[PDB]
Amino acid sequence: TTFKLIINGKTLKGETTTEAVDAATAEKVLKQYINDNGIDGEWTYDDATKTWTVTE
Repeated sequence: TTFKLIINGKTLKGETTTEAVDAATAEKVLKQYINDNGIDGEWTYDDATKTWTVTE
């Protein structure tokens, strides 16, 4: 199973997944990826397939 996150930036968007012990550890690395796009605001987890979110 791989974690997933969708970029909800006003100009930058898309999706991304990572592999780690838990989504908590991955999400920290996914935040670092968001640090480059500059799209950090409010994230949301989903029990569907361990996905995530990040709206600017």
